[PDB]
Amino acid sequence: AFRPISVFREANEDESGFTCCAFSARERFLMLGTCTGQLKLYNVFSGQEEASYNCHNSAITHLEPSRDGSLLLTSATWSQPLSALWGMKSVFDMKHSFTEDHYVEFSKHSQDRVIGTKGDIAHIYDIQTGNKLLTLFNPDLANNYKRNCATFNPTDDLVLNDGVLWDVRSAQAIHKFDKFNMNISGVFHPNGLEVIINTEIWDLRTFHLLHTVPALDQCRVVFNHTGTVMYGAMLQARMKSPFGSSFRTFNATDYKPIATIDVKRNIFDLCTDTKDCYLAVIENQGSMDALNMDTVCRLYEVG
Ligand SMILES: Cn1cc(-c2[nH]cc(C(=O)N[C@@H](CC(N)=O)c3ccc(F)c(Cl)c3)c2-c2ccc(Cl)cc2F)cn1
Repeated sequence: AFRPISVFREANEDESGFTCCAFSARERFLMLGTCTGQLKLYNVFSGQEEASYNCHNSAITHLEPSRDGSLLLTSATWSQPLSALWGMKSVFDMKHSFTEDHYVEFSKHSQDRVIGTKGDIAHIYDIQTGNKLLTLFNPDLANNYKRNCATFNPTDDLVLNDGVLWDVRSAQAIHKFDKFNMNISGVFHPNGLEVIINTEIWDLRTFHLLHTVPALDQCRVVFNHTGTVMYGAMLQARMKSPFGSSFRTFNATDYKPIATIDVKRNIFDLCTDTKDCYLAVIENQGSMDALNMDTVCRLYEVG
């Protein structure tokens, strides 16, 4: 049972503009991006704003803090640069930018690289220099997914871009996964053994199709930190809500559905705390069908 614990909004704004979230390295504090390009730090229990920083001149779509608390990735809608890396030690400052990448992620084991996505193209950057180390795109193997998002595997040896598996060291495509949908390009399971591409679950070693999970169709997915639960929310077909009003949970060990939660409001983002005690969900109290952006963050205790 996802038990509500707290609710809060962007303080003292006529219309609340939270768009995305991630827990900080400090217990009790959530980082939220906003539709005017700010980063906010909030106490999730009191609902009070602690700090605000200026990141972009357009809506933040997504953000990701490094596990060590030293760095932050942000992505925006229209800005130049589209994505950026921020230092959060001593002073909040821009370390590097990624001008044309509309989505960025850290590498997973050692967080020394950033992978950015531009359409069906992946770009790998060094955190220290900001230099682009690699561009990954093979015209012969492209799936041309419409909502592609390039990603590292748990040990940072492989990248999945546009449904193509790349060996990062050789910068060579080693396998193209067959196309079953127009949009979703896929993620690695944290177990290191499986690739989840829309409804298809592939074995990474043999490239065999292991399972079909129809309820994952058109979903973005995130796992809890401990890798026991997978959350999926279906994309929707100024910033409109990326998701509909529902999310689904699955057992990460066997892909069996656990719960389907309809929050009856469009969802902008979802995350868990580092101890996987809580779920924070950004939900629009209004609707952009009426051009009303007025989001809240809802905090739930996971059952
Ligand atoms: C205007 N705009 C908003 C987005 C966006 N916002 C949140 C996104 C996003 O992907 N959020 C992740 C979690 C995370 N923070 O990584 C998520 C995963 C499972 C879910 F059930 C839910 Cl509700 C969200 C995303 C998102 C959606 C699609 C893609 Cl391909 C990439 C994204 F980052 C993107 N554009």
